[PDB]
Amino acid sequence: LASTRQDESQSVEHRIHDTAEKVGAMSELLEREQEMV
Amino acid sequence: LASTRQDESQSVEHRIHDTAEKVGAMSELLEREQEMV
Repeated sequence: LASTRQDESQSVEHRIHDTAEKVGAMSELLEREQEMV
Repeated sequence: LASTRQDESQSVEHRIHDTAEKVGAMSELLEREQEMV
């Protein structure tokens, strides 16, 4: 199971889905922090 | 060899894999720097 989960983790369709959530978190944090400072 | 490596560097499946690591580094650095300031 570990080998299959890492092999599907090395795919394209998973990695776009990861970067979307990461960019969303960065955008919200950037806006909230810029508001504070 | 140099021509083939730059031609595969101009692809889609490589470039998504590059942007994922770059966004991850930016997110971790943003969180650590926001913690410090």
